[PDB]
Amino acid sequence: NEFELGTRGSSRVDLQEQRSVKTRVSLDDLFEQIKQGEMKELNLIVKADVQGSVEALVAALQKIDVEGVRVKIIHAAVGAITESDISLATASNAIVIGFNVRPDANAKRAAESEKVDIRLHRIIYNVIEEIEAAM
Repeated sequence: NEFELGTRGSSRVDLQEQRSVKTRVSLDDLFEQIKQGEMKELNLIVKADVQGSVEALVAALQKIDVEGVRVKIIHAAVGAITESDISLATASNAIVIGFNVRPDANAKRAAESEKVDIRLHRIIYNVIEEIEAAM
């Protein structure tokens, strides 16, 4: 509706700040501040049956200082996935990437009961179609 449409005598004066007036404000938006948790920081443990396979990977992993996605190693060892090492996995959130090494039957259990699944022997796990009883 609006009662009395007339002249807005606001631009008849000098134009400075507090132009809105009453509902005026300089800085009202408080800062949340930035926080790099986007890409996350990826931690892992390297294990292989060849010691210098671990070291070679670690040497590439420790030099990861690239801005954005940080990936770093927490532990390296020449061995397969052992129960004791899994406890590091859930500790530093570093998962164990084993190169065809594989775990103990209890470690494989421990891993999962420790919130950390281990990945190894990733030649091919044929999850694509069970070709039998299939048509």
